[PDB]
Amino acid sequence: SGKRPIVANSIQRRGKAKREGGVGKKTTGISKRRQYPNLQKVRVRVAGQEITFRVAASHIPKVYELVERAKGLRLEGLSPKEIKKELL
Amino acid sequence: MKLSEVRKQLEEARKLSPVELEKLVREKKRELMELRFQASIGQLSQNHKIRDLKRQIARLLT
Amino acid sequence: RVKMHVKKGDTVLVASGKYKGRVGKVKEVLPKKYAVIVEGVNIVKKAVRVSPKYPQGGFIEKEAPLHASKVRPICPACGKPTRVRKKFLENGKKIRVCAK
Amino acid sequence: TAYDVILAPVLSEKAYAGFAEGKYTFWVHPKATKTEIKNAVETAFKVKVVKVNTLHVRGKKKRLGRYLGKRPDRKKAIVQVAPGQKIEALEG
RNA sequence: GAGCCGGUAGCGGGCGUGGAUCCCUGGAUGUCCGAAUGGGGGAACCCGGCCGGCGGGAACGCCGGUCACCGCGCUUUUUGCGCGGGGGGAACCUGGGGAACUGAAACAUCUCAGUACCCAGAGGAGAGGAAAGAGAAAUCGACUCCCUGAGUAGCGGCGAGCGAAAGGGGACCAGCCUAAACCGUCCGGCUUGUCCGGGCGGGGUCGUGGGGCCCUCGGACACCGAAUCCCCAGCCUAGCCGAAGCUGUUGGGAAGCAGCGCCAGAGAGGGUGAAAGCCCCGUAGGCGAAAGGUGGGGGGAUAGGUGAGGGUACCCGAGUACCCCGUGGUUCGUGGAGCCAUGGGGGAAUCUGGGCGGACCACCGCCUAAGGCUAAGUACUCCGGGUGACCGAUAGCGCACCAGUACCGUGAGGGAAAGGUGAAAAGAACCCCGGGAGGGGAGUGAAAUAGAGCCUGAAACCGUGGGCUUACAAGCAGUCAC
RNA sequence: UGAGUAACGAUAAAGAGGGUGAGAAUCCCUCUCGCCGUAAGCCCAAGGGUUCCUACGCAAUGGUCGUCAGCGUAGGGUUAGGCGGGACCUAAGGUGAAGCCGAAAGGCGUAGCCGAAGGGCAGCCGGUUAAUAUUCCGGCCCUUCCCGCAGGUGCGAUGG
Ligand SMILES: [Mg+2]
Ligand SMILES: [Mg+2]
Ligand SMILES: [Mg+2]
Ligand SMILES: [Mg+2]
Ligand SMILES: [Mg+2]
Ligand SMILES: [Mg+2]
Ligand SMILES: [Mg+2]
Ligand SMILES: [Mg+2]
Ligand SMILES: [Mg+2]
Ligand SMILES: [Mg+2]
Ligand SMILES: [Mg+2]
Ligand SMILES: [Mg+2]
Ligand SMILES: [Mg+2]
Ligand SMILES: [Mg+2]
Ligand SMILES: [Mg+2]
Ligand SMILES: [Mg+2]
Ligand SMILES: [Mg+2]
Ligand SMILES: [Mg+2]
Ligand SMILES: [Mg+2]
Ligand SMILES: [Mg+2]
Ligand SMILES: [Mg+2]
Ligand SMILES: [Mg+2]
Ligand SMILES: [Mg+2]
Ligand SMILES: [Mg+2]
Ligand SMILES: [Mg+2]
Ligand SMILES: [Mg+2]
Ligand SMILES: [Mg+2]
Ligand SMILES: [Mg+2]
Ligand SMILES: [Mg+2]
Ligand SMILES: [Mg+2]
Ligand SMILES: [Mg+2]
Ligand SMILES: [Mg+2]
Ligand SMILES: [Mg+2]
Ligand SMILES: [Mg+2]
Ligand SMILES: [Mg+2]
Ligand SMILES: [Mg+2]
Ligand SMILES: [Mg+2]
Ligand SMILES: [Mg+2]
Ligand SMILES: [Mg+2]
Ligand SMILES: [Mg+2]
Ligand SMILES: [Mg+2]
Ligand SMILES: [Mg+2]
Ligand SMILES: [Mg+2]
Ligand SMILES: [Mg+2]
Ligand SMILES: [Mg+2]
Ligand SMILES: [Mg+2]
Ligand SMILES: [Mg+2]
Ligand SMILES: [Mg+2]
Ligand SMILES: [Mg+2]
Ligand SMILES: [Mg+2]
Ligand SMILES: [Mg+2]
Ligand SMILES: [Mg+2]
Ligand SMILES: [Mg+2]
Ligand SMILES: [Mg+2]
Ligand SMILES: [Mg+2]
Ligand SMILES: [Mg+2]
Ligand SMILES: [Mg+2]
Ligand SMILES: [Mg+2]
Ligand SMILES: [Mg+2]
Ligand SMILES: [Mg+2]
Ligand SMILES: [Mg+2]
Ligand SMILES: [Mg+2]
Ligand SMILES: [Mg+2]
Ligand SMILES: [Mg+2]
Ligand SMILES: [Mg+2]
Ligand SMILES: [Mg+2]
Ligand SMILES: [Mg+2]
Ligand SMILES: [Mg+2]
Ligand SMILES: [Mg+2]
Ligand SMILES: [Mg+2]
Ligand SMILES: [Mg+2]
Ligand SMILES: [Mg+2]
Ligand SMILES: [Mg+2]
Ligand SMILES: [Mg+2]
Ligand SMILES: [Mg+2]
Ligand SMILES: [Mg+2]
Ligand SMILES: [Mg+2]
Ligand SMILES: [Mg+2]
Ligand SMILES: [Mg+2]
Ligand SMILES: [Mg+2]
Ligand SMILES: [Mg+2]
Ligand SMILES: [Mg+2]
Ligand SMILES: [Mg+2]
Ligand SMILES: [Mg+2]
Ligand SMILES: [Mg+2]
Ligand SMILES: [Mg+2]
Ligand SMILES: [Mg+2]
Ligand SMILES: [Mg+2]
Ligand SMILES: [Mg+2]
Ligand SMILES: [Mg+2]
Ligand SMILES: [Mg+2]
Ligand SMILES: [Mg+2]
Ligand SMILES: [Mg+2]
Ligand SMILES: [Mg+2]
Ligand SMILES: [Mg+2]
Ligand SMILES: [Mg+2]
Ligand SMILES: [Mg+2]
Ligand SMILES: [Mg+2]
Ligand SMILES: [Mg+2]
Ligand SMILES: [Mg+2]
Ligand SMILES: [Mg+2]
Ligand SMILES: [Mg+2]
Ligand SMILES: [Mg+2]
Ligand SMILES: [Mg+2]
Ligand SMILES: [Mg+2]
Ligand SMILES: [Mg+2]
Ligand SMILES: [Mg+2]
Ligand SMILES: [Mg+2]
Ligand SMILES: [Mg+2]
Ligand SMILES: [Mg+2]
Ligand SMILES: [Mg+2]
Ligand SMILES: [Mg+2]
Ligand SMILES: [Mg+2]
Ligand SMILES: [Mg+2]
Ligand SMILES: [Mg+2]
Ligand SMILES: [Mg+2]
Ligand SMILES: [Mg+2]
Ligand SMILES: [Mg+2]
Ligand SMILES: [Mg+2]
Ligand SMILES: [Mg+2]
Ligand SMILES: [Mg+2]
Ligand SMILES: [Mg+2]
Ligand SMILES: [Mg+2]
Ligand SMILES: [Mg+2]
Ligand SMILES: [Mg+2]
Ligand SMILES: [Mg+2]
Ligand SMILES: [Mg+2]
Ligand SMILES: [Mg+2]
Ligand SMILES: [Mg+2]
Ligand SMILES: [Mg+2]
Ligand SMILES: [Mg+2]
Ligand SMILES: [Mg+2]
Ligand SMILES: [Mg+2]
Ligand SMILES: [Mg+2]
Ligand SMILES: [Mg+2]
Ligand SMILES: [Mg+2]
Ligand SMILES: [Mg+2]
Ligand SMILES: [Mg+2]
Ligand SMILES: [Mg+2]
Ligand SMILES: [Mg+2]
Ligand SMILES: [Mg+2]
Ligand SMILES: [Mg+2]
Ligand SMILES: [Mg+2]
Ligand SMILES: [Mg+2]
Ligand SMILES: [Mg+2]
Ligand SMILES: [Mg+2]
Ligand SMILES: [Mg+2]
Ligand SMILES: [Mg+2]
Ligand SMILES: [Mg+2]
Ligand SMILES: [Mg+2]
Ligand SMILES: [Mg+2]
Ligand SMILES: [Mg+2]
Ligand SMILES: [Mg+2]
Ligand SMILES: [Mg+2]
Ligand SMILES: [Mg+2]
Ligand SMILES: [Mg+2]
Ligand SMILES: [Mg+2]
Ligand SMILES: [Mg+2]
Ligand SMILES: [Mg+2]
Ligand SMILES: [Mg+2]
Ligand SMILES: [Mg+2]
Ligand SMILES: [Mg+2]
Ligand SMILES: [Mg+2]
Ligand SMILES: [Mg+2]
Ligand SMILES: [Mg+2]
Ligand SMILES: [Mg+2]
Ligand SMILES: [Mg+2]
Ligand SMILES: [Mg+2]
Ligand SMILES: [Mg+2]
Ligand SMILES: [Mg+2]
Ligand SMILES: [Mg+2]
Ligand SMILES: [Mg+2]
Ligand SMILES: [Mg+2]
Ligand SMILES: [Mg+2]
Ligand SMILES: [Mg+2]
Ligand SMILES: [Mg+2]
Ligand SMILES: [Mg+2]
Ligand SMILES: [Mg+2]
Ligand SMILES: [Mg+2]
Ligand SMILES: [Mg+2]
Ligand SMILES: [Mg+2]
Ligand SMILES: [Mg+2]
Ligand SMILES: [Mg+2]
Ligand SMILES: [Mg+2]
Ligand SMILES: [Mg+2]
Ligand SMILES: [Mg+2]
Ligand SMILES: [Mg+2]
Ligand SMILES: [Mg+2]
Ligand SMILES: [Mg+2]
Ligand SMILES: [Mg+2]
Ligand SMILES: [Mg+2]
Ligand SMILES: [Mg+2]
Ligand SMILES: [Mg+2]
Ligand SMILES: [Mg+2]
Ligand SMILES: [Mg+2]
Ligand SMILES: [Mg+2]
Ligand SMILES: [Mg+2]
Ligand SMILES: [Mg+2]
Ligand SMILES: [Mg+2]
Ligand SMILES: [Mg+2]
Ligand SMILES: [Mg+2]
Ligand SMILES: [Mg+2]
Ligand SMILES: [Mg+2]
Ligand SMILES: [Mg+2]
Ligand SMILES: [Mg+2]
Ligand SMILES: [Mg+2]
Ligand SMILES: [Mg+2]
Ligand SMILES: [Mg+2]
Ligand SMILES: [Mg+2]
Ligand SMILES: [Mg+2]
Ligand SMILES: [Mg+2]
Ligand SMILES: [Mg+2]
Ligand SMILES: [Mg+2]
Ligand SMILES: [Mg+2]
Ligand SMILES: [Mg+2]
Ligand SMILES: [Mg+2]
Ligand SMILES: [Mg+2]
Ligand SMILES: [Mg+2]
Ligand SMILES: [Mg+2]
Ligand SMILES: [Mg+2]
Ligand SMILES: [Mg+2]
Ligand SMILES: [Mg+2]
Ligand SMILES: [Mg+2]
Ligand SMILES: [Mg+2]
Repeated sequence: SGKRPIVANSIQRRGKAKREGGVGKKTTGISKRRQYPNLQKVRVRVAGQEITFRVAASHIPKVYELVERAKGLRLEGLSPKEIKKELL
Repeated sequence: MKLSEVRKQLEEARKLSPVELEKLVREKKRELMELRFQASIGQLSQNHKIRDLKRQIARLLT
Repeated sequence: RVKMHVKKGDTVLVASGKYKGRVGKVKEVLPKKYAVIVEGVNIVKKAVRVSPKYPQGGFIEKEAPLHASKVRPICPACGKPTRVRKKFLENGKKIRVCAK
Repeated sequence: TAYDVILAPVLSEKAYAGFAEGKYTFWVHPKATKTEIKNAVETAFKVKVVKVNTLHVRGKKKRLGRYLGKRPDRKKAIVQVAPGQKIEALEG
């Protein structure tokens, strides 16, 4: 999946194997294949409660940057999932 | 023609109307229950009465 | 709608076949079939009786529905096509020159 | 909507024979309850009902010429009137 | 404006100029199932909460109301309340996925083809859209669609194949709102601050670069103007008016033939016993809406918008540009491979910035990315209308007809056959043989070999009658002679 | 065309008298004969959906005939607190709050809910109709629920 601040699906783009010179020629073999987004979990606190993020490796920082913006935010209310959501 | 007269007497049945109409239908549904019975035994009914009545009930229901 | 046509119940001339020139009043008009009965066409229904109730029911020669296009209305003359002049309120058919 | 439960008296040798006992019987709404039958037949012929039997009548399937069809179903019900009393209306 | 209680006659019984049936508009009522939504479930059934009612009615039953889930927002968590989603639609549309036969005269790259099909979503369209454009003109100026450019330029086991764009001709025509600097305010937090952050308001939107703040101009009533709002015209959802012929004759029946005559902004076409401008329905021309729908086309209002100079360098969309690895798109199959896109890695700048003009470098040009919206011109035909050197019942849609039926299949699904009396029912009283069927006579009709799956009624096939011929004959059945 | 040909679906089997009727080997009755009898008899479940009963009727359906019928037209016929199912329980399975997974569609899943020919639950004998019967009736017998009373006691649950 893709899920979080990430915003990245999983693109199906082929991988074609070839045999060759480049200084004599270059020929082929080709098939569809699915490229996945490097993707990790990120646990963080945010007031009370924990809260995980199924984010891509790229935007791991964005998530911390989000908790920083959350300090300026008024939250609580037994909001486990609810925080994440209201957490933009 | 029958309509005209019958219908006026219904906003005319506005003296205790809502209640009155209700009471009225009740008797009307019954007058017709008499018919459906009499028609059932056959020799004791001459049509229209039943539909004219059914239709009265209806508009009256309004 | 629009099924309506020439005259209603009244005096009419037959420009048909076996009764051309004949005259009579129309005693019925069947729009569902676009025809009218006058006093002209008459056929013999040897038939015993139409419906089982009643023993005898007649050899009646009664009038056969006449096609509505073989009959023309008529007044102080020989029957004219129908115009329509509306009064100062309603509307009524004036013939080719007179009322009614 | 109360004379709408009882539809019509059922006319049969079998139904007439029930008149001997306090057993009157007539066609009723198919979605009718033995209980609502009671409170209806009661307030329509002014008589205590003691017992109600009901049953459905699968409608016979007729056919006119090449056109094949079906009659409508009905729920027949037989009321038992308190000892003594009677429905003159049916007594014809 | 005279009839009417559908197709549908009959038994039975009613209604209409106190204007019915019928047609147009709006409203009412609308069982149960179905997104199906109180809960259940083997759709069309079963069981229940809360509130009010019905019965003697607390047990039972019924009636009215109400109670799914999900998103967004007020609700302080709360529990609430409020607007929205759900499902369907022939084709058309966009997005996420995505074949093989076949072609290459085998086959793997390649082709078929980003087609078929599956999925999600949009809507009367959808997508796209105001330039980090194109590309060689110190030129053009959003997007879309058509013509052309062009079978060009290219791509290609340089095979089979595939196949652009700019430019020109047309249709249509429209541009806009935000992010950020800075200013104000509401709330939170905390290392109380000349702060951090979140929300709300002002401000601002560009490539002759624009914007912010500061100073000078005068800063202005004016000037522009909606794609939002109001009204109106028009239009659609019933209708109405509408010219002019009569006689004779053949005939079952004239609309034919003959006589004389008439209208025409109408001699389109349909019907009437056959062949009709003038009999009927129409057609030409013209008339029409209380109610619903539509409606800048016309008219009006609001939102919104519009200037010059000087100075400061604050701002001008980030895991982005940018380079590398893996790919997709494009005419581009790794090719000298740029451009647009992006899964992995590294990772900036804010105009002395940054992208591009086919590797790269220089020069000279073009253009301002990483937020968003936008009518028309375009596509389609479930639906209504019009028209045909389109069909005429083995054709034409599978269905002219009670067909997605009968029937076949567990099911997905397959899928027929079947139209015509006659001008009129005048559909054959009554008698005759017969249990009936079905005949014979009578009668209707122009016609009954039009008598009822009845117009015409072909062929194979079965039959009665008649003519010629055949039982000592050898055969593609004919042919020639007598 | 084959062709009035093969066949007319178990070798348990027939005969006669009477009646009905337009018509009878074929329908009705009677007598005789034969076949089945752990079934070829009776009762229940599934499936089937009016084929049940009665009146009228024979064109077609019936491998012949047909007055007959499972066939046509029409009328009637199926009665429950205790039988069976449901307003009870849970099984495999299914579904599915929470939770997890997946390009979309979707996949998995605790509780819970659904799910029975299992667990649980109150009726027996006889009569009656052309046609129903633990269903109507008769006799005898029983269950749950609401209200009131009398007596009794810490009563009280999806928890143990
Ligand atoms: Mg995930
Ligand atoms: Mg990524
Ligand atoms: Mg996704
Ligand atoms: Mg690879
Ligand atoms: Mg090389
Ligand atoms: Mg190659
Ligand atoms: Mg391939
Ligand atoms: Mg492949
Ligand atoms: Mg981690
Ligand atoms: Mg979480
Ligand atoms: Mg990284
Ligand atoms: Mg913040
Ligand atoms: Mg909460
Ligand atoms: Mg909570
Ligand atoms: Mg949420
Ligand atoms: Mg909030
Ligand atoms: Mg009163
Ligand atoms: Mg009264
Ligand atoms: Mg009312
Ligand atoms: Mg008249
Ligand atoms: Mg007579
Ligand atoms: Mg005269
Ligand atoms: Mg009887
Ligand atoms: Mg009885
Ligand atoms: Mg009592
Ligand atoms: Mg009782
Ligand atoms: Mg029952
Ligand atoms: Mg039947
Ligand atoms: Mg009429
Ligand atoms: Mg009628
Ligand atoms: Mg009718
Ligand atoms: Mg009728
Ligand atoms: Mg009639
Ligand atoms: Mg009638
Ligand atoms: Mg009558
Ligand atoms: Mg009419
Ligand atoms: Mg009508
Ligand atoms: Mg309506
Ligand atoms: Mg109602
Ligand atoms: Mg429902
Ligand atoms: Mg609801
Ligand atoms: Mg459900
Ligand atoms: Mg209550
Ligand atoms: Mg009550
Ligand atoms: Mg309701
Ligand atoms: Mg309720
Ligand atoms: Mg949920
Ligand atoms: Mg919700
Ligand atoms: Mg809201
Ligand atoms: Mg909320
Ligand atoms: Mg509020
Ligand atoms: Mg608030
Ligand atoms: Mg809330
Ligand atoms: Mg409160
Ligand atoms: Mg709350
Ligand atoms: Mg609520
Ligand atoms: Mg709620
Ligand atoms: Mg709201
Ligand atoms: Mg919608
Ligand atoms: Mg939709
Ligand atoms: Mg695609
Ligand atoms: Mg895709
Ligand atoms: Mg192959
Ligand atoms: Mg091969
Ligand atoms: Mg391709
Ligand atoms: Mg596609
Ligand atoms: Mg979705
Ligand atoms: Mg949809
Ligand atoms: Mg559009
Ligand atoms: Mg868009
Ligand atoms: Mg812009
Ligand atoms: Mg291609
Ligand atoms: Mg091609
Ligand atoms: Mg082109
Ligand atoms: Mg061009
Ligand atoms: Mg152009
Ligand atoms: Mg045009
Ligand atoms: Mg322009
Ligand atoms: Mg602030
Ligand atoms: Mg916010
Ligand atoms: Mg702001
Ligand atoms: Mg703002
Ligand atoms: Mg502004
Ligand atoms: Mg300004
Ligand atoms: Mg710009
Ligand atoms: Mg500047
Ligand atoms: Mg200022
Ligand atoms: Mg001043
Ligand atoms: Mg100024
Ligand atoms: Mg605007
Ligand atoms: Mg019009
Ligand atoms: Mg209209
Ligand atoms: Mg008029
Ligand atoms: Mg005329
Ligand atoms: Mg003439
Ligand atoms: Mg003469
Ligand atoms: Mg002559
Ligand atoms: Mg003559
Ligand atoms: Mg003449
Ligand atoms: Mg001639
Ligand atoms: Mg003249
Ligand atoms: Mg036409
Ligand atoms: Mg001619
Ligand atoms: Mg003509
Ligand atoms: Mg006109
Ligand atoms: Mg007007
Ligand atoms: Mg008006
Ligand atoms: Mg317009
Ligand atoms: Mg202003
Ligand atoms: Mg200004
Ligand atoms: Mg300046
Ligand atoms: Mg700067
Ligand atoms: Mg961002
Ligand atoms: Mg960043
Ligand atoms: Mg920045
Ligand atoms: Mg960073
Ligand atoms: Mg990256
Ligand atoms: Mg850059
Ligand atoms: Mg680059
Ligand atoms: Mg890599
Ligand atoms: Mg590599
Ligand atoms: Mg790359
Ligand atoms: Mg692709
Ligand atoms: Mg490529
Ligand atoms: Mg190509
Ligand atoms: Mg390629
Ligand atoms: Mg490439
Ligand atoms: Mg790139
Ligand atoms: Mg990347
Ligand atoms: Mg770039
Ligand atoms: Mg360029
Ligand atoms: Mg270059
Ligand atoms: Mg450029
Ligand atoms: Mg730009
Ligand atoms: Mg930018
Ligand atoms: Mg922009
Ligand atoms: Mg933009
Ligand atoms: Mg954009
Ligand atoms: Mg758009
Ligand atoms: Mg077009
Ligand atoms: Mg059409
Ligand atoms: Mg048409
Ligand atoms: Mg046409
Ligand atoms: Mg034609
Ligand atoms: Mg045919
Ligand atoms: Mg056909
Ligand atoms: Mg034919
Ligand atoms: Mg045929
Ligand atoms: Mg069709
Ligand atoms: Mg059709
Ligand atoms: Mg049918
Ligand atoms: Mg049909
Ligand atoms: Mg059909
Ligand atoms: Mg059919
Ligand atoms: Mg059928
Ligand atoms: Mg079958
Ligand atoms: Mg089947
Ligand atoms: Mg066939
Ligand atoms: Mg047919
Ligand atoms: Mg007749
Ligand atoms: Mg005869
Ligand atoms: Mg006689
Ligand atoms: Mg006889
Ligand atoms: Mg006789
Ligand atoms: Mg006959
Ligand atoms: Mg006969
Ligand atoms: Mg004869
Ligand atoms: Mg004759
Ligand atoms: Mg003749
Ligand atoms: Mg003939
Ligand atoms: Mg025949
Ligand atoms: Mg003919
Ligand atoms: Mg012969
Ligand atoms: Mg001979
Ligand atoms: Mg001869
Ligand atoms: Mg001879
Ligand atoms: Mg010989
Ligand atoms: Mg010879
Ligand atoms: Mg033969
Ligand atoms: Mg023989
Ligand atoms: Mg024989
Ligand atoms: Mg033989
Ligand atoms: Mg033999
Ligand atoms: Mg034999
Ligand atoms: Mg055999
Ligand atoms: Mg055998
Ligand atoms: Mg005998
Ligand atoms: Mg007989
Ligand atoms: Mg005899
Ligand atoms: Mg005998
Ligand atoms: Mg015998
Ligand atoms: Mg018999
Ligand atoms: Mg034995
Ligand atoms: Mg044995
Ligand atoms: Mg069972
Ligand atoms: Mg049957
Ligand atoms: Mg009897
Ligand atoms: Mg009897
Ligand atoms: Mg009999
Ligand atoms: Mg027979
Ligand atoms: Mg037979
Ligand atoms: Mg007999
Ligand atoms: Mg029978
Ligand atoms: Mg028991
Ligand atoms: Mg039970
Ligand atoms: Mg249960
Ligand atoms: Mg259960
Ligand atoms: Mg359970
Ligand atoms: Mg379980
Ligand atoms: Mg799911
Ligand atoms: Mg999902
Ligand atoms: Mg599951
Ligand atoms: Mg289930
Ligand atoms: Mg259960
Ligand atoms: Mg059980
Ligand atoms: Mg059990
Ligand atoms: Mg017992
Ligand atoms: Mg008992
Ligand atoms: Mg016992
Ligand atoms: Mg029995
Ligand atoms: Mg008993
Ligand atoms: Mg205790
Ligand atoms: Mg205690
Ligand atoms: Mg206790």
